[PDB]
Amino acid sequence: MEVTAKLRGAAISAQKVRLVADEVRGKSIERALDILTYSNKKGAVFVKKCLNSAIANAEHNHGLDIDGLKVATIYVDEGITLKRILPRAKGRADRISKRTCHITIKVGE
Amino acid sequence: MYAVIKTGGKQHRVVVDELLKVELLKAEQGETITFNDVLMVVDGETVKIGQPVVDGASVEVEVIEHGRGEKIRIVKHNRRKHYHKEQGHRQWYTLLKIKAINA
Amino acid sequence: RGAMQCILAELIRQERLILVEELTISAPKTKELIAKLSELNAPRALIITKEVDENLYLAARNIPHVNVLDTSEVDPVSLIAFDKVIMSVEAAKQFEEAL
Amino acid sequence: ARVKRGVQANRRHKKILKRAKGYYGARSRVYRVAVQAVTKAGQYAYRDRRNKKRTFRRLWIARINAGARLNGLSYSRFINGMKKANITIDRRVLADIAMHDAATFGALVEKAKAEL
Amino acid sequence: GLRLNELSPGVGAKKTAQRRGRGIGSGLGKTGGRGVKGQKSRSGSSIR
RNA sequence: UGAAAUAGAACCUGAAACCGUGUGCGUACAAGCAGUAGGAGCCUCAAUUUAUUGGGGUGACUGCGUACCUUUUGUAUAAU
RNA sequence: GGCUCAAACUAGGAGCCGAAGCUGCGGAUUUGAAACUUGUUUUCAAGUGGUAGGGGAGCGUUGUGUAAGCCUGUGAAGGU
Repeated sequence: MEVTAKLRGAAISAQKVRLVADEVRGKSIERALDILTYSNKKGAVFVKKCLNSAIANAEHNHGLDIDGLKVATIYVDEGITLKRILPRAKGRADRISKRTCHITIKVGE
Repeated sequence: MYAVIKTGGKQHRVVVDELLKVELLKAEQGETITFNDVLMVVDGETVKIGQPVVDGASVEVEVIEHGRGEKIRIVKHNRRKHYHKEQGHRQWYTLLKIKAINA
Repeated sequence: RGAMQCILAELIRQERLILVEELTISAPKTKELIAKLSELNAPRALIITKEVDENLYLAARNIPHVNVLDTSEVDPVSLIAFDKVIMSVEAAKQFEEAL
Repeated sequence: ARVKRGVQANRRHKKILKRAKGYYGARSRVYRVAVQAVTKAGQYAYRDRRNKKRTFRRLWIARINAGARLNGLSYSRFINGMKKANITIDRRVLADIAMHDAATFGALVEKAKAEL
Repeated sequence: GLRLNELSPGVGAKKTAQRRGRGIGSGLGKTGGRGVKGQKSRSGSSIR
């Protein structure tokens, strides 16, 4: 039954973290942890960190057997954007979106 | 057993105990209406065709209830000519049940 | 003047006007006015008569829907608004002269 | 006496977006595109309410032609034979009979051919 | 003598004022009866 | 703890644009203002003495169909 | 596409298709004419494409009186 971990406010774009999330969605925790620890993407540290938090929650707060757990569902949401100014040529300015994301992971049998 | 009858300017092929829809008839709840102008009555292998009507053939029907038609939206619009028009229409209808068919 | 005339006529016609010989409250005290209204069967009323005494004013003002006005200073919005009207014969005569 | 337009504007726009349910892209999501699609949809409905009677008469005529040619006669002669026989059966009923009852349509064609 | 809730001015006593440029259905949309772009359709136009 | 914690401090409510996840149907031989009038199949709720109707979701296939506003003699206009 | 005693042309003849035209059925409405007569009722006749524009009849929103009323924590406004 579904134990949740949330990692609101990651300093990374949701569009980048979604590629990591798609590969661990639905897998067992062991396979997902392996993928995340041998992944070459920055989103993977955040996803592994939230998955580990979820596993710890399911093992401590609810007393579940992590041997039979799975990544029941995972999705990434856009967080708050920090708005910055980028100077360009000829005295013109551009806005810069330093995007963040919220990572939600739910594990269950 | 089936028959071809007229009602509301339209023609209907009907069988016994069929629930039919026709244009609003000024006839009270539950009354019996008899039509002797049926165009054809078919009893199976026997076929009778009126010229233009079949003598001695009558069909009895009853009005279960009167209901308004489903709302229909009507939109007229002339592009660039500053003209739009909107209307809603419901068509009155009466249910008819055929108790029996006589040839 | 004609609007006032019609308002008074329709008040009489629908029995919302009540003539009294006099209405003098002995002392400034709401309960006495309430007792008088109890016998007159007019919980809510507008009282208009020759002159307004301080004691009757002090008794009337506190009451939710009871108000007292002099005959000269009378308004149609008040006459229409308040459900019942208490009015003296002398005030009525002066309304006749005014209108 | 200021009037704020928020609530009424919201309900006005929701009506259009509700009528625009099922449309593609901006047409079912954003009002500027949805409102045109709803008006154009009403125009199409208004025109096809005229056109549907023609289409169904077309279909009835095709089926009656097929039945008459199965029974050895063409549509333009079968209808003429109906009219000479004083048979008032409409094309909708004639097509229904041709499609679902072959023998009765054969009898009708026999009457028409006897009248011709 | 009636209630303040049920007084009426009578038929013909009151007429609703025209408001220009409030849509197609009002009969005064897009122009307020001024026609098309001439001197008389401009804001500060008069009949000298 | 609080009545309430998607009232947890970016904190009353919390719309839309916009962006996710899940379920149902459709889609990799077919050309266009993307709808509309029909319409098979499928899925889902209710009845009904039990695949037949009613409500809802999708829409194979067929017909028709060149946005809105403005300005013009005249616009799908490749005029705004 | 394809068509040659034509599916071309000429002169006839008979059928059918064919529009929002006309007719059939149901409903709305403007004006006018008759009568229980300010929609109180039923009818009849002629109408009811529309830009600029003129005339008529209403919807919704904010506020004031009606209102010390009525509704409302047994759930107002707002949102869906």
